[PDB]
Amino acid sequence: TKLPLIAILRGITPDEALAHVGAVIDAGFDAVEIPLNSPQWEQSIPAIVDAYGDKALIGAGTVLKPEQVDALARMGCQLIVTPNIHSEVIRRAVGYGMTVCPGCATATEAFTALEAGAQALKIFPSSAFGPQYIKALKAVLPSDIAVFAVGGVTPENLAQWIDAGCAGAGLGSDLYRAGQSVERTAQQAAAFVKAYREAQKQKEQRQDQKSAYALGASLGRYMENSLKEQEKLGIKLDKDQLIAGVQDAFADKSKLSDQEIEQTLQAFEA
Amino acid sequence: TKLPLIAILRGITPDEALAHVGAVIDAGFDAVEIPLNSPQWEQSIPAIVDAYGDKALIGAGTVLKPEQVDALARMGCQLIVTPNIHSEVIRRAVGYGMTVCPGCATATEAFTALEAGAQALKIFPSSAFGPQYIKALKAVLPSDIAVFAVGGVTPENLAQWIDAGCAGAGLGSDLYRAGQSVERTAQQAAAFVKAYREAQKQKEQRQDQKSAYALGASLGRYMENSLKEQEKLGIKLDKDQLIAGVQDAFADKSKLSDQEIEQTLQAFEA
Amino acid sequence: TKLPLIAILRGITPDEALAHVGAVIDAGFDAVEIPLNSPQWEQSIPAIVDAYGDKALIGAGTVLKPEQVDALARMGCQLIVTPNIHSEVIRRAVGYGMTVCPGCATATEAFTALEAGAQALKIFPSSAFGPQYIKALKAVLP
Repeated sequence: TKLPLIAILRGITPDEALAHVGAVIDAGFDAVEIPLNSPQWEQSIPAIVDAYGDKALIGAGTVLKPEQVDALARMGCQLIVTPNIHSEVIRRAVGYGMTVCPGCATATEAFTALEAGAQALKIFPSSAFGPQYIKALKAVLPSDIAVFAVGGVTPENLAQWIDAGCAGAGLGSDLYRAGQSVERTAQQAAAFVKAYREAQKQKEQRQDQKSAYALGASLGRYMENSLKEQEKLGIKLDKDQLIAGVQDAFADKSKLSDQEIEQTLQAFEA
Repeated sequence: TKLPLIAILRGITPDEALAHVGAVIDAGFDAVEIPLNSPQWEQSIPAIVDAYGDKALIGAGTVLKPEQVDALARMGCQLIVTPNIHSEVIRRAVGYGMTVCPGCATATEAFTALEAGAQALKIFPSSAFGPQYIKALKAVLPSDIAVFAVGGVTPENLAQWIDAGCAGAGLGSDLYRAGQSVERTAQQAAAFVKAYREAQKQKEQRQDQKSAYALGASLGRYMENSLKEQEKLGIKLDKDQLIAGVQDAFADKSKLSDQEIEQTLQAFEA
Repeated sequence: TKLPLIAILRGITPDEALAHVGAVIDAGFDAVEIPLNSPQWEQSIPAIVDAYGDKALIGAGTVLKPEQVDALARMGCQLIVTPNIHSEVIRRAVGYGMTVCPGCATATEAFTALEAGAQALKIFPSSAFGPQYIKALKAVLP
C-alpha cells in the first residue's frame, strides 16, 4: 500500500466509523483497521469495507480466534492485525488471501509467525523495546519482511522507527482514542502523514548524501594510489595543489583553462 | 654541454690562464672562453685548449674579424662568442664546425644571426633589457634556439634569467675580473654552479608542482559534469561530502572501507 | 582604418577563428591579424578574409619569409605585420598593394623599413622602451 501507516481505531462505535475513517483516508492513509474489542465491530467493519474498501486497505485488529477470521472474510476484510502470534489465525487469514500483520515481541515469536505464512510483522508494543530492538531483529529476519512498529509511536518519533528499519507503523491511541472528535482524527492523521513524508524525505536525502559522499573517497584513493605510482618514478606532486585543482574546478574557478589542463597532462605524461 | 654556463675570463694573462680555468672547471663549468681583448690571448687560448679541451668547451670571445676565426680554428678553439652580429664571422666559425654563440640585442639582429647559421644566441648586454626582454624575444624565436643572458648576471639573479627562458648564461666581471685571485675564481664559480643547480632544481620542482596541480582540475571538472548529469535524473549530491571523501581517502582516513565504497557505488548505479 | 587598433590572435585555431574575429569586429576593431606561428594558419586566414575581409583589415603576423607574403596574397591577405625588419618582405608585401606594418626597435631599423616602402611602423616590444622612446623616435621620423 502507498503509505505504510495503519490507522488503528480502537473503541470506535458504528455511528462514528464512517466519518473518522473518511478523515484518516482524506489525510493520506490507505490502511485502516478496527480492533475486535471495539463496540459493535460487526456493524462498523462491514460498513467501512463498503464505503472505503476500494480506497484503502480495510480490516480488523485484535483478532484472537480462527472463527473471527472466517466472519471477517465474509464481511470483506482485507487486512488482519493481531497483538499476538497464533499460527492458525495467521494461516487462516493467509488462506483467504488477506493481508496479515501479526504481533510478536521476540525473535522466536517472529519466526513462528513467518512459518505460519506472515509476510509482514508487527512489533508490539514497540515502545518498551525501542528502535534498536527492531534494528537488532532486522539483522536476523529475511530481508523482504516488512516490520511495523506499533505501540507508543508518535509523529515526533516516527522518524526513528523508520531509520531503525521499520517499513511503517500502526498508530493507535496517539491517532485515535475512543470519543475524540472527527477534527482531532483529521489533525493527528495529517501530523503522521507529514511526519512520515517529511521523515521519509529526510531519509531519502540522507541516502542521496551518502551515495554522493563515497564517490569522493574512491576518487581520493585513486589519486593517492596514482601518486605512490608516480613517486616510484621519482615524481613527487604537491598535494595541496592537487586538492586545490579539484576544488577550484568543481567550483568553476579553475586557474587553468580546459585546454591548459589537457596540454599540461599530456606534458606530464612525457 | 652538461651545465649551460660560460665562464668569460676577460683580461686574464697567459701565466694565470691554466689555474683560473682549472678552478672554474673543477667547480662544474664545461664552457670557458677568453676574450680577444685579453693580453696575449694567442698564448693563453692554445694552452687552455691543450690542458682542458677534452674536459670543457674551450673558446674565445670578442671575436670581431673573420681572420681571427681562422687563427682560432688552428689553435683548436671549439667555441666562438661575440658581442655583436657579424654574418661572416658566424658563417666562418660554423664552417669550421665550431659552436658559435654570437651577441645580439634586438629581434632584427637575432634573425640575422640565425640566417648566418647560429644555433644559439647571446643577448648582450642583458642587464639593460631584463629577463622580460628575453621572454618577449622567445615568443618569436624558433623553439630550439638556445638563448644565453650575458651582462650583469649574478648568482642571485640567475634564477630569473632561467625562468624567463634562457637556456643559460655567460658570466664575465661577476665571475672573473682581471687580477683577482684563483681562490676568488673558485668561489664565484662555485656560487654560480650552486645558483644554477639550486635554481634549476627549484624550476623543476615548480614544473612538477604545476603538472600535479592541473590533474586535480580535470578531475574536479569531471565530477562537476557528472553531477550535472545526475541532476537531470533528479539526483542532487551533497557537494561538501563529495569533497570530504576525496580528502579523507587521499589522507588515508576514509570513513568508508574500500568494500563499502564499492558496494555503495553499485547501489548508486541502481 | 577607422579605429587604429590591431587585434593580434596568436595561437588561435581554425575552428575558433571565425567566432573570436567576429567578437573583436563586433566590439569595434577593424584590423585583425593571425600570426604565422598559429596552428594551421593557412586554414584560419583565408576563412577570415572570406567572412570578414569586407568588414575589417584582415591579415597576418610574424611574417618572416618573402614566400609567405606570396602565399598570403593569394589567400586575400590585406595586411602584413612582422616582428622584425626584413627589406624584401616589406618590399614584396608593398608590391601586392598590401598594408605593411613591420616591427622595428631602433632608429636605424625604422629608417631601413621606410626605405623598403613601409608607410607605418610597429615598435616591438614597446614595453621595454616605454612611451618616451616613441616620443623620441617621432622627433626624427617623417
